[PDB]
Amino acid sequence: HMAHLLIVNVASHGLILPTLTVVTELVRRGHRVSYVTAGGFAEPVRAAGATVVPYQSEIIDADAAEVFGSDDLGVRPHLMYLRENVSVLRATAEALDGDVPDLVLYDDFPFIAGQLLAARWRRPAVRLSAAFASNEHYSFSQDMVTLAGTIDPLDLPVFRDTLRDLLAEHGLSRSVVDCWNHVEQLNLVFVPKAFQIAGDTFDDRFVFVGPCFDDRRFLGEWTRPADDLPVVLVSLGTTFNDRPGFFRDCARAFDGQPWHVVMTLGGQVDPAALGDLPPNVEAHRWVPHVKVLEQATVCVTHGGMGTLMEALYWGRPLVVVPQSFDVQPMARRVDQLGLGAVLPGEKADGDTLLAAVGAVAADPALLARVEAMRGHVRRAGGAARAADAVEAYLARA
Ligand SMILES: COC(=O)NC1=C2/C(=C\CSSSC)[C@](O)(C#C/C=C\C#C[C@@H]2O[C@@H]2O[C@H](C)[C@@H](NO)[C@H](O)[C@H]2O)CC1=O
Ligand SMILES: Cc1cn([C@H]2C[C@H](O)[C@@H](COP(=O)(O)OP(=O)(O)O)O2)c(=O)[nH]c1=O
Repeated sequence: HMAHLLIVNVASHGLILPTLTVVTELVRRGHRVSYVTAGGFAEPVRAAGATVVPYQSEIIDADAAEVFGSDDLGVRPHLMYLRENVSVLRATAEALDGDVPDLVLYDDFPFIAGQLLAARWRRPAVRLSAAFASNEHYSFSQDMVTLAGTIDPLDLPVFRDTLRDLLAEHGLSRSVVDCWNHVEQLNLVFVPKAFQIAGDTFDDRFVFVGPCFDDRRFLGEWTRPADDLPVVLVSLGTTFNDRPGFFRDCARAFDGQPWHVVMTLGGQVDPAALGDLPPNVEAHRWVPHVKVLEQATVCVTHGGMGTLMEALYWGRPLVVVPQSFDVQPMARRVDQLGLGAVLPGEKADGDTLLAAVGAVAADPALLARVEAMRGHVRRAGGAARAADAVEAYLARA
């Protein structure tokens, strides 16, 4: 049974955090795990039991708002995406050509490097999805392309040509379009099937294990106040979070109000830049959302899948304030399932947020649906089921 498992991934919070417990459970079962990452993420990855395979990352330093704002076609993001994939591919082949893994597990983002390594080494592969899974019916990629307003990457000759030669030099007998729309034989999705868009269309190639998490001390620590105010998490995530005005207006509206607000900035905005905060309002660069959500009454989030799932794991009603294309599908789905109030873009000013937080906290119908979804999240199976699926896949392969 014992195997050398490689996890191909890139330098991003949302993509890495869900995988940590899974790494640990596998190491516990006596498997060896190599994990591709960069920079500061190396530390938590090792602590989870994995051997780190460093690659030079471009996204880890990038500002997504700026990248997608650079040109009006998205040429810059498209080509950065390829480079990040290529950087990952080269580093991993270098490190592991001599220590070839039995299984290649790759996140959605580096799926090109994922397929290429699996083919180069003649190994089975597993795709990991930290957001919505994609199949022949629903494509999360297309959804994001359309919502982002960029050109279709395959309508970009230079992108298409690069990818083409990349497959060519690697002898992969697969066309660009088929490579791009490749559905792997096994998929681990960190979402409950009930939340997945078009969930019922997903067959046995997909295992919906939902979220799985530790205390995540590496994100700092947190304890609720010694008072009786209901706690409210407020976060714009880690990606499109350069929004001082938003956090300031939030603190202002909640000033003197019957809530305790915990705001997380995600490494972008400086807490000081907010000015003086009401006594019932905290501001941090980082605190574990799981620890706040355990004590929380309401979760205000832009719609990052991690935060949504950590929130629904505790059955907290939602106020989703999407400020960008990458979370529009998550927010749309929460709205569809009636799991919270959605305040898109400009709508999410402080006063509107104050009312929404109050509304969802006291909506009995909404609360029922949130408690039911919590159920689905709990049944998902998390890390243990992921590992079970992996080991069963190994047995077949
Ligand atoms: C998972 O599937 C993909 O990543 N798709 C793609 C994305 C692209 C470049 C990314 S890196 S540039 S640094 C900014 C792409 O250039 C183009 C495009 C249009 C929309 C998109 C998305 C994809 O990026 C996504 O960005 C989001 C902001 C991140 N969420 O917060 C996702 O983690 C990440 O995946 C082409 C592409 O294939
Ligand atoms: C900003 C922030 C994120 N997180 C976690 C929650 C998620 O699991 C993960 C990803 O952030 P998330 O809120 O999902 O935003 P994004 O769209 O940028 O991924 O990071 C914290 O634990 N504390 C924080 O302060």
